[PDB]
Amino acid sequence: TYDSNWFPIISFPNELRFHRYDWRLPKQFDVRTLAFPAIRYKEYLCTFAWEYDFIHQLPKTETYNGQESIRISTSDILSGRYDTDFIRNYECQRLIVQLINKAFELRMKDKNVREYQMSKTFAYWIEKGKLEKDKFEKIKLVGKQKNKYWHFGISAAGKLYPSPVLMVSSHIIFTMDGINLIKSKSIQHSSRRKQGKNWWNDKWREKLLAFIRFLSDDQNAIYLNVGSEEKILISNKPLKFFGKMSYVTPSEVTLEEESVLADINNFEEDTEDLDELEDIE
Amino acid sequence: MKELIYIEEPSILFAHGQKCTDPRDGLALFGPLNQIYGIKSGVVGTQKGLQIFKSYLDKIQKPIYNHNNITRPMFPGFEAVFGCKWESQNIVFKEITDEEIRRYLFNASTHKRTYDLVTLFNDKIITANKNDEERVDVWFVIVPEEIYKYCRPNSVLYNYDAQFHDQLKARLLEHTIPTQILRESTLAWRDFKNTFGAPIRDFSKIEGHLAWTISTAAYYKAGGKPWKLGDIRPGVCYLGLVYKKIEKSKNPQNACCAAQMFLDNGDGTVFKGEVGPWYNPEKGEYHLKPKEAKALLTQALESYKEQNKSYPKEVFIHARTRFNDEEWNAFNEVTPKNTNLVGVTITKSKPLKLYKTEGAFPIMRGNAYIVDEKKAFLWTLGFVPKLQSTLSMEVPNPIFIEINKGEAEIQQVLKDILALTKLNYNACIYADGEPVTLRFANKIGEILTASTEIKTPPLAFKYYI
Amino acid sequence: RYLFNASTHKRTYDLVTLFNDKIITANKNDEERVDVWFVIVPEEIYKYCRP
DNA sequence: AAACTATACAACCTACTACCTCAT
RNA sequence: UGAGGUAGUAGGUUGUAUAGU
Repeated sequence: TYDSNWFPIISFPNELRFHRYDWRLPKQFDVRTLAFPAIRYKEYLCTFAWEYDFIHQLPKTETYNGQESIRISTSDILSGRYDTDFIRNYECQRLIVQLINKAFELRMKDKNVREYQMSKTFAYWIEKGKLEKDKFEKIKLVGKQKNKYWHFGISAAGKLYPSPVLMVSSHIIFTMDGINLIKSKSIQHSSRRKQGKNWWNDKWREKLLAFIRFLSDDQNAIYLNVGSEEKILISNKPLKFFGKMSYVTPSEVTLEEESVLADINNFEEDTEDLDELEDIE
Repeated sequence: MKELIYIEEPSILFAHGQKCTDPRDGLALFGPLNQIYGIKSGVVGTQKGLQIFKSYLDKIQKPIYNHNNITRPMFPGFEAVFGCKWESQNIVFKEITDEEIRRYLFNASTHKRTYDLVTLFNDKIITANKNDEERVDVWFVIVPEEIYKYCRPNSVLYNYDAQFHDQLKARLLEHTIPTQILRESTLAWRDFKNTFGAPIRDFSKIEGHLAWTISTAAYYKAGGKPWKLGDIRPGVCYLGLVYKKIEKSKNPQNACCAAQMFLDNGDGTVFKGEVGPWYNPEKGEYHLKPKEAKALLTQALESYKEQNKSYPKEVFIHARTRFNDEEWNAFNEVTPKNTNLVGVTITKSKPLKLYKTEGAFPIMRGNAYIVDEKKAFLWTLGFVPKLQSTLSMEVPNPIFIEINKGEAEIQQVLKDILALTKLNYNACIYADGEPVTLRFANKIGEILTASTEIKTPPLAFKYYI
Repeated sequence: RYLFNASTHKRTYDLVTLFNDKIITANKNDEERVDVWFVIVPEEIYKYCRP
């Protein structure tokens, strides 16, 4: 049996609500500042919640009426049945995955966990002291090696065309004291390559599962407060498959041989590694 | 809830008309299909390079073993595994003086340092091949530690690439001279010492594997085919298209697409693409103008006609990005009506890590995943029972195939890809992540897009890796 | 096809170029190294296409 | 010869393709 | 040989400086 890194949609919310504020939306207003995910699709605001929850920062929304706020059934969106000249199906799926990405980001930023900047995404980690006894589901998640503190991480980005699922890309973040991150990204990459041989796939799965269970709030899902009334449930259980044929498990010696093969990849290639070792001291 | 259909490992044909999965073990068992009678090695370097190359080849004359040879199999000796002889005698050497090296090195500009070194090496190879009454089939230049560490572009104390061997091969294309590049750190790990003491290229436990790789590369560059493929249906051509990006300064470089063609033999009948200033990188989706499309298709068709004396009943096209429809409309206008066009896009960046629920080893290589009838996930990476270890680190990642247009069985393209991904020649390994026509794609694009002076290169493959 | 040409000089040119680019194509694609190429010219070509 | 209110490319707002790096 | 790091484009948003009837 194998379990993947995917996390499907338990129950997709019914209503996709478009808010045609038109002249009620300031031009200089930043769309990212909203507590709910939204986009300025033409003169509409493609949202997931009601119209009257943005009155805290937008003092013009209260003049907007309900019946111009159109709704779209997401069953036809996921099935491809949705056929309207306003939005076609595929870019609707694209805006949907954009919305759920932003919603997950804001929900998990609301739980007060730290953040590290990647190139085209973001990876996240639990700071020291927040998790008691440094254990979660009998799995180590954030530890200490040599003198640098390593923090396990994830990176999520959805895609729905085979099924409404969400992937997670496992990362690991490093720091020297558990307070501030490493100044140089190359040192982080070096520590990642150093710690790669320290553990192996089973520990990767354990850390990933511990992270998923830690970011969850309920038992068999996570709670995405996409709207004030409507939430999104993510199957925290990873998607599991199986193969008809497989191998026979060997002893632990071949794990050491895999670490040896990591050292073979160390020997076979090298590219300006000498400066970062000689000039670091 | 959904199954992972497995594809059997295609066996490579060996000597005496027999087949085995692992190339190293079976090659030690049977040997090459067509033996050569031996080749002369021309080493170009210093006296230190001479003695270290002679010592290394004398070391690989005798049989040597790895730490555990289920994973990295035995090296019984070059004569004991290939048949063709190799000795320290009758080896031609060309003097590389320090005076030229020092006079070139004292210049501050690293790019012109690379320029003058490649000019010196090419000129010495030319004056070794144009007047010497002897004959050399394979050349083995040696680069010391200081040259490699000082020729780095960003080492701090325009028509050519900064790296060495790419433009050495590119300027050596026209004279049809095969050669191999060997770092000093590669074959001299015994005396290559860092600050700590350990060898940087720590080839100590796998000197058998190093001998395997070097000997297989030499036998490939000699002229004798190491292995072929087992099952090939008549009338199929694997055209793995390259789209390596070219950055030749400020001129419009655009697209420099190339291809490797597999019709009935393991070697790729590679035809060079155009310098090709079309399709402005604003539309950098790497499509094909129709006229170059029919040019490439006709090149492949007449290559098949000249090497098989028939018409190809099916065409395979491999790439990394997706395909349009106008290029296939231009394609089908020149194809015979009995042909079939298949365009398969291969990606790696898709995140999908099938973790193991319980056990001590991850998902094996070859367990494919089917999504639709046109696209699928194939695991060419991971565990294999023959080698009894994984080829990856942590958790492997699969490749995602996708038939863009054209109707085909997904199992057929899956088996074709799995058969294609087991012909890595420069590295003697059981299997790699990417297929061979894509693994060699970066190399062939780098070579063919390093010197603009090449117009019609040699279409044999031995002058590239 | 090349026989019935009027002047034998262009016949010599086209035949020589055909042999030349045949050899170039042969050694630029075939992986098997060929140290010496043996051009077996027919006797009637040497006889009837004299200068 | 000039009224209303659109065009003509065309810069730029979140994310999807490739080249160079670091290290086992 | 696989996971992080920078430039910036797949394809639709709305700011520049004109011109269709």
